[PDB]
Amino acid sequence: TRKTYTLTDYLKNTYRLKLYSLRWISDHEYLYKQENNILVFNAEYGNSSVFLENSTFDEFGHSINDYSISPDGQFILLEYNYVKQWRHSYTASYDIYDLNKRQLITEERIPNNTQWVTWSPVGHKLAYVWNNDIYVKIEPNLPSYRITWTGKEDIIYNGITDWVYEEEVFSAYSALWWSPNGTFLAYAQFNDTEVPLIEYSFYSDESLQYPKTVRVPYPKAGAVNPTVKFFVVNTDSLSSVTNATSIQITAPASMLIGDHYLCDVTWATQERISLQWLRRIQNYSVMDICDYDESSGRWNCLVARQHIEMSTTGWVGRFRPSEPHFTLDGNSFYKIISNEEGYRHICYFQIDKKDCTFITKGTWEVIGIEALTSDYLYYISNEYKGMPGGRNLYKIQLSDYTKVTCLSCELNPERCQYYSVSFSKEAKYYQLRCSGPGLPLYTLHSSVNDKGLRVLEDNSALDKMLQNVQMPSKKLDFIILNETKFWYQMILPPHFDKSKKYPLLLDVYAGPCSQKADTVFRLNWATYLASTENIIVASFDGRGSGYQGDKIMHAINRRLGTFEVEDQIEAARQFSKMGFVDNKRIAIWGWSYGGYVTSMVLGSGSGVFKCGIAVAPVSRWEYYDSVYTERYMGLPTPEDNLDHYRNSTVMSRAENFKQVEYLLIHGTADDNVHFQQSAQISKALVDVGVDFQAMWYTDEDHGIASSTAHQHIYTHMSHFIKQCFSLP
Amino acid sequence: TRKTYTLTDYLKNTYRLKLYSLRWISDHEYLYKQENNILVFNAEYGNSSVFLENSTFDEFGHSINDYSISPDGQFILLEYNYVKQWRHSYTASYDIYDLNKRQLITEERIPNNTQWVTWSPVGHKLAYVWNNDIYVKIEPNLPSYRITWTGKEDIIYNGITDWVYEEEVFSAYSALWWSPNGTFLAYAQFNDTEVPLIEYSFYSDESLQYPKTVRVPYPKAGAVNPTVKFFVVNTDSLSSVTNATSIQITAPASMLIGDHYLCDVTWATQERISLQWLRRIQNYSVMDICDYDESSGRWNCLVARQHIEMSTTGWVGRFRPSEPHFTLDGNSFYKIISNEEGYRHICYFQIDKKDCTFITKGTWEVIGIEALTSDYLYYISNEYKGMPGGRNLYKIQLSDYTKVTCLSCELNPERCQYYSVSFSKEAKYYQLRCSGPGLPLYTLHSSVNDKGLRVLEDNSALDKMLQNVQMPSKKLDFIILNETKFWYQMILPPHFDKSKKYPLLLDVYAGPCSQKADTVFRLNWATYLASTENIIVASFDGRGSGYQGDKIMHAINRRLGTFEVEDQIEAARQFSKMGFVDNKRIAIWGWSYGGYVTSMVLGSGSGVFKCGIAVAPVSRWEYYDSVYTERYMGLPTPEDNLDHYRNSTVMSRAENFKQVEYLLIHGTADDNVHFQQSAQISKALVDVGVDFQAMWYTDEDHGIASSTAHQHIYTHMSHFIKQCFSLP
Ligand SMILES: *[C@@H]1O[C@H](CO)[C@@H](O[C@@H]2O[C@H](CO)[C@@H](O)[C@H](O)[C@H]2NC(C)=O)[C@H](O)[C@H]1NC(C)=O
Ligand SMILES: *[C@@H]1O[C@H](CO)[C@@H](O[C@@H]2O[C@H](CO)[C@@H](O)[C@H](O)[C@H]2NC(C)=O)[C@H](O)[C@H]1NC(C)=O
Ligand SMILES: *[C@@H]1O[C@H](CO)[C@@H](O[C@@H]2O[C@H](CO)[C@@H](O)[C@H](O)[C@H]2NC(C)=O)[C@H](O)[C@H]1NC(C)=O
Ligand SMILES: *[C@@H]1O[C@H](CO)[C@@H](O[C@@H]2O[C@H](CO)[C@@H](O)[C@H](O)[C@H]2NC(C)=O)[C@H](O)[C@H]1NC(C)=O
Ligand SMILES: *[C@@H]1O[C@H](CO)[C@@H](O[C@@H]2O[C@H](CO)[C@@H](O)[C@H](O)[C@H]2NC(C)=O)[C@H](O)[C@H]1NC(C)=O
Ligand SMILES: *[C@@H]1O[C@H](CO)[C@@H](O[C@@H]2O[C@H](CO)[C@@H](O)[C@H](O)[C@H]2NC(C)=O)[C@H](O)[C@H]1NC(C)=O
Ligand SMILES: *[C@@H]1O[C@H](CO)[C@@H](O[C@@H]2O[C@H](CO)[C@@H](O)[C@H](O)[C@H]2NC(C)=O)[C@H](O)[C@H]1NC(C)=O
Ligand SMILES: *[C@@H]1O[C@H](CO)[C@@H](O[C@H]2O[C@H](CO)[C@@H](O)[C@H](O)[C@H]2NC(C)=O)[C@H](O)[C@H]1NC(C)=O
Ligand SMILES: *[C@@H]1O[C@H](CO)[C@@H](O[C@H]2O[C@H](CO)[C@@H](O)[C@H](O)[C@H]2NC(C)=O)[C@H](O)[C@H]1NC(C)=O
Ligand SMILES: N[C@H]1Cn2c(nc3cnccc32)C[C@@H]1c1cc(F)c(F)cc1F
Ligand SMILES: N[C@H]1Cn2c(nc3cnccc32)C[C@@H]1c1cc(F)c(F)cc1F
Ligand SMILES: *[C@@H]1O[C@H](CO)[C@@H](O)[C@H](O)[C@H]1NC(C)=O
Ligand SMILES: *[C@@H]1O[C@H](CO)[C@@H](O)[C@H](O)[C@H]1NC(C)=O
Ligand SMILES: *[C@@H]1O[C@H](CO)[C@@H](O)[C@H](O)[C@H]1NC(C)=O
Ligand SMILES: *[C@H]1O[C@H](CO)[C@@H](O)[C@H](O)[C@H]1NC(C)=O
Ligand code: NA
Repeated sequence: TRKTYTLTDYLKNTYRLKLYSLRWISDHEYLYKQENNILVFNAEYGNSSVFLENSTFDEFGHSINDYSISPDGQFILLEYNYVKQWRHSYTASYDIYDLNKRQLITEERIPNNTQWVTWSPVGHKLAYVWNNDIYVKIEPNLPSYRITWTGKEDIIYNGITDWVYEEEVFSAYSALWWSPNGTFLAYAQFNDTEVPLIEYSFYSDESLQYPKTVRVPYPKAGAVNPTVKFFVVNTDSLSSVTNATSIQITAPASMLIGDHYLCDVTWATQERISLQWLRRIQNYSVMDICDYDESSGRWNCLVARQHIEMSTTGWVGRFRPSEPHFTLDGNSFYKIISNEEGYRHICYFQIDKKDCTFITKGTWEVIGIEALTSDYLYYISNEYKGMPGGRNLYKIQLSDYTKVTCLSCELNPERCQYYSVSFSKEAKYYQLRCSGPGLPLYTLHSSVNDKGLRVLEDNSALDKMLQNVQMPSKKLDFIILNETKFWYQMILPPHFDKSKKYPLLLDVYAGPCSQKADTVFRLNWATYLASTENIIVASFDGRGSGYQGDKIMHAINRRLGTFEVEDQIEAARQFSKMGFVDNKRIAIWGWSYGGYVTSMVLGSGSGVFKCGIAVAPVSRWEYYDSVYTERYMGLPTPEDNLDHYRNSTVMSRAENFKQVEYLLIHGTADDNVHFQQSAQISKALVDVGVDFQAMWYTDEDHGIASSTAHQHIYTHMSHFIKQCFSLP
Repeated sequence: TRKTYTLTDYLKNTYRLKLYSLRWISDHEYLYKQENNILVFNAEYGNSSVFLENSTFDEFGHSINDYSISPDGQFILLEYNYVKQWRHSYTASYDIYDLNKRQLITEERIPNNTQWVTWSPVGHKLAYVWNNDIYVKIEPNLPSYRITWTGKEDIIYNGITDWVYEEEVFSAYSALWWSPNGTFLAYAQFNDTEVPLIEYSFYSDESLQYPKTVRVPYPKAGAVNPTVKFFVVNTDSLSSVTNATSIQITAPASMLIGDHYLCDVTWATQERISLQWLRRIQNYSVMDICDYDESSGRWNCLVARQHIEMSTTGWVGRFRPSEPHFTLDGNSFYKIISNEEGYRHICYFQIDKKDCTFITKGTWEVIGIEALTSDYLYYISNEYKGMPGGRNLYKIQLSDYTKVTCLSCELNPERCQYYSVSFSKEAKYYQLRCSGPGLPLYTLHSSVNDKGLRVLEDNSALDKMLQNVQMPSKKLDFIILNETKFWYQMILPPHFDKSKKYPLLLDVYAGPCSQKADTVFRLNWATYLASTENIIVASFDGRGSGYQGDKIMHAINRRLGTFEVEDQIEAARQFSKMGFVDNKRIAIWGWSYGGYVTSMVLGSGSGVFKCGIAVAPVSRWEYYDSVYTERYMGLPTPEDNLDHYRNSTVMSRAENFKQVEYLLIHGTADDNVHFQQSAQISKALVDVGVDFQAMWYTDEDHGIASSTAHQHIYTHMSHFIKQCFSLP
């Protein structure tokens, strides 16, 4: 009798997915790490050489966290002393190694505690941020040029984002953008002077006698937001003038009338940059397209080139307005936008014409534009088989939009329904990454004839291992509610018997534009629960969920904590109707937005769920950050949406928790969903005399991701679910 | 069949103990609040009159928290807008009502947010502290004289204590001391300039968008302490034109050489004050006796009148050097000190002689000196029947120390073995308060022939109610360890059957000088556990416990977390061998110091305990306050006691928790034992992969005493214990 997939299997990673992470360094070569060597591969033929021997930095004296080769291949940037900050931010030390001289550079070193560093896109210039100011090095061994003097910790951020811009706008710490050949350096400056601070304790190692108070500028909903300015400096002038001028590009008048955000920066040509701005009320966005004026040294944005993007039903974009993809001449661009039927499709714009032309259409959506050549646009969508949870690569002929080829659909239709892609520098080659429903499969292809060159990684090692394991299966299907298809997945125990009644765990996220029903292969907690504990683990994408049109996505506009919550309850009712679910043993759990929905469900009075677990939940929208929250909720003012902000809190449902078993879990150093949010849930439950289970994680953040804390939380939750389901 | 004492009975106070809280106002009369009316009683005859009608303040407009009648009976101070601070500190608003003219004083009112107020001991002067400064009013309707001008929040404290002096030295917020007839006002001034601050979050009501950070000057072990100065002001020579002159009395040279504390202030006569100072290494204390010089207006403390009190085996005093009790002329005094056998007895001192004479002796201790006349000294001791956990009132004939009379031992030997006492102004009368083993009993007596005048309150109402309840019993007894007796108590289930096996919960405190085995009648959580759940609740007084001599008490000197922890394990081991204890079901619990011991016991690897609960535990001594911790531990420096500080932590025992069920509980707003302490425990257990149960209480402090949190904690703990013991 084959073993099952156990909790220790999951926690110890005994069954490991192999990846194939390559780095394109040109149109036909990529870098690959094998046995701590860096190998260079020829894409066409598959032959390789040692780029950098594993032993090169044995006497470096530091463990190297990561590396970055300069575009011209002359230098390598070595990252060490890595210290994580938020989701994307960190600080580190850096050395530069001269590849031709086979020597480490010892003069004019990048300082310690550097916040961000990037090569220019061509050559070997560097820009870096240190103590919140921008510096540029033209040559790796030569003195830096200081670009800004206003940097001030927690106050003025030059070339890097503050907390909210990092998390909600740019999904990145970096706020600088080199022009295509590296002449210009564009950057944003954030001013957080009047932004309130979140403060929480950090306990550190037990040696620390007094806890530290962490203080972060963080605008909660309706609070004072950071302000932003945008600048461009000519780096080619740096060695000729004592103090090169950063030229400001100001937001349009339609943005300056009130609070606003900078939400996109994309260079079009060597002398043309596009910027998108978003009103604090996030249903109106403006793109400016700005040209360098050689005679004046200024940047001018013609109103004839300004593009408006607005929504009447919701916010703009999935999580932000989409990025433009410019044709080589910079005179036109492609952008994903919601069409008249509410489906996101590719629109083609001339820079000085306001009406665009849709080049794709249908009741499905484009997920991303991946590459653009003179003859073809390459994009990912969920068109194939009308499955919103599948992903395939397509190629559209620019001279003939009727000519659309699916590049991945039929490669291995049984094994592979969810692709992402990695193109070489001028799209001569592409790596396809299949992530399910079978084992991930990595392959290489030539763009010239769309032929498969070779399999890079097929996970045959893991396949072999898993043959000895009673693995669960996955069902992906839909139910019809109010004449609309809503998709669900079930992780089903091995030897699933439809004539039996199984306990069911509803695994919930359900945030706006979320997707929890898909074709991705996962080895996770659900695998164990199904394989070992014979629990069905289900997920459902109801109103508010993504990739299915605006009618579904915008259904929760200004009304978080309503339809997406009800639809999870209704999903559980529907799963009972299916006949293989023990109605006495239905649980629900979720993390983050999923913790909020879980708590709302457990507090609803539905009687459907026996028990549930919320991990790091939102409990009240006024506690969460402005950019994310206001996107869906508008402002917490009597004139806008305060009534709904107050009506959608977990705390107001406290009395209903008498009907359920609840486990509430939060990390004490969560900078994102503050521990405050669960502190207020627990206090409300205490106040109405409701017993529940609790667990804090000392010094853990929103990920609760440290090795020991990760193992501890899943161990704790497993005991809780098993007790609830009367499982020995 | 009759009901049991249930968890709801404990939580809703179904069975209430009656008290008789009186306030002596003279040698012959006392005040007693009855039906919200203040009555005055004649002690000799027990007749009364209405002193102040309940309805006098019907239109007052505020809920009155408390009252204080001036010593001359002419005024009543009305306390309202009460806002708690720490254990003893609070602020309030005050009004004064003139009892003769039947009117509120509206002129020159005491300000809002007053920190401390006190009548002079004679007449009706007032001293109050507001915004950290001292003010005096000679008449309730006249303007105040500002005494000090240096008061500064969290920095300079005039006439009030800082956090550590409040909690650890004076057990009071007040640092003001009127002379016996009100001529002089003595006060201390604390300076916390370089004391580090503990910082923690306070979440407040749900409406508060950003948590507040509370910051309290709090010296952890080894940290910079507050400094202190002492002053005396003449309140009879205050002027409206000139600022008051305060006369400083400086500490002796033997204190000024390093860190020290002011630990006692006791007026001897109208012109003589005593102070005791304590070294930061709390085994050396010095009393100065200081006399007013009418010609210089200075206070001189003759060196011939200095009294040194030191310890070679531990610290000085039970929790601080004891208070002196001066004779009428103030030329001599009585003080409890540890004799050559290490038992605390009354010593008689002449103000200018070095040697004192012990007037009591034996293998038992004096608990307190209660009254002094020219003929008798009245004291409480545990001499009777050699029971260290019993308390009785004695008088000793000052002309013949062989003549000692027990005044309470034989009044009701079965019901009453634990007394406290309240004497009238010149000891003409005394109220005895019996608190166990039977129901509390309040009686009034006259000193001249020790007549038992009358019964004030016999709790006969409660007795009648309890007849219909299956109440537990209490066994008080001893075990021998190493030729020494150590006392324990057991709360035994109703109808206790010594041929049955009961589960046993060990209820622990075990701090230095603690006593958990006594003759006191209590209605508490243990009553419920025994009465309803049939659990034996045991407590044991081992090494380090009080009231049994320094051999026992000082056994843990410089070594907290050693013998007192081992002795609890040994007691349980012994209990576990008794015929009526189920050795498979032994649990341990404690709060505060008891939570530390519980945690150290559970991390000991003993195997004796199935489960335990730690509430607000200390986890590492370097996290607790200086005055308490260093008293027992010295300084956490390599040259002193750092090594023992480092190996007496809960965290180092984390691995040993693998074979026990542990519930760890802590209030997030604990200003005393910081949440930090439990935060470091949880992290240690996570780090070794030990599962446990946790509960935080949002915004609760060391008491976890709000009505809702108190009910919630005891409900949660009851579930945990019942689960542990397999109880339905
Ligand atoms: C992969 O092999 C190719 C072709 O064999 C290498 O490219 C050149 O090969 C020819 C002879 O076949 C010679 O001119 C040189 O030896 C090679 N020049 C280069 C580019 O170094 C190529 O080197 C191989 N690629 C890798 C990354 O190992
Ligand atoms: C960041 O924004 C703040 C405003 O919040 C600017 O601070 C003000 O500067 C002016 C001078 O121009 C002063 O008169 C005000 O007193 C300041 N106000 C506040 C609230 O501090 C600040 O100059 C901005 N910094 C940068 C570099 O843009
Ligand atoms: C380089 O030029 C910038 C921009 O003119 C200078 O920044 C100004 O510095 C002065 C005085 O130090 C301030 O009053 C201005 O508010 C600053 N403006 C900006 C945009 O930051 C900078 O000081 C110059 N650096 C050098 C070396 O001269
Ligand atoms: C990168 O692009 C920039 C901007 O177009 C080039 O700089 C210009 O070069 C032209 C010559 O063709 C001159 O007319 C201008 O004076 C330059 N403009 C600026 C703003 O400096 C630059 O030469 C390009 N770099 C490379 C390596 O090709
Ligand atoms: C204590 O506080 C109250 C309220 O602030 C004071 O009451 C006065 O009367 C009303 C509200 O009851 C306010 O408008 C006034 O500002 C208050 N003060 C004045 C000027 O009379 C009260 O005075 C305060 N008590 C003292 C002694 O300061
Ligand atoms: C309380 O005691 C003080 C101090 O002994 C008394 O003040 C003294 O009174 C006598 C007059 O009888 C004067 O000769 C002294 O000069 C006073 N001394 C000081 C220090 O002021 C005071 O009279 C007593 N008051 C009461 C209420 O009995
Ligand atoms: C008060 O206690 C201290 C600490 O126990 C005693 O001072 C010395 O402490 C150091 C280590 O901290 C040791 O090296 C010495 O052995 C201690 N002194 C002795 C006993 O010689 C100090 O002696 C105590 N004071 C009194 C009055 O007994
Ligand atoms: C208790 O009883 C005595 C009488 O036995 C009360 O009477 C004394 O005081 C009264 C007013 O203060 C006078 O009216 C009496 O004349 C006086 N009697 C004597 C001679 O002592 C006394 O007040 C009573 N006490 C109380 C508090 O009511
Ligand atoms: C309270 O104590 C502080 C010392 O902690 C006193 O300040 C002194 O120490 C300062 C450094 O903090 C020195 O700069 C000064 O010499 C000294 N005094 C001054 C001017 O601050 C402080 O005076 C004390 N306050 C009172 C009222 O006694
Ligand atoms: N802060 C948000 C940022 N975010 C999220 N999805 C994204 C997709 N793309 C960009 C930013 C994105 C959820 C994420 C997020 C949402 C929450 F509601 C929450 F409680 C905690 C979170 F981390
Ligand atoms: N801070 C201490 C003050 N204290 C204690 N007993 C006393 C007796 N007399 C004066 C102060 C006294 C225990 C008390 C105390 C001791 C502790 F170890 C603890 F963790 C928490 C506490 F509150
Ligand atoms: C980084 O820090 C270390 C330790 O302080 C130091 O030796 C080294 O010189 C630093 N590097 C730079 C570039 O300053
Ligand atoms: C943006 O949203 C607000 C609130 O729903 C609305 O009043 C306004 O008309 C919207 N603007 C656009 C461009 O639709
Ligand atoms: C009293 O002292 C304070 C503080 O030093 C001062 O401001 C005030 O003017 C003084 N008053 C008189 C009457 O001297
Ligand atoms: C260098 O990498 C590893 C040591 O980290 C070693 O196993 C490997 O054999 C080396 N590379 C080569 C030349 O294969
Ligand atoms: Na009597």
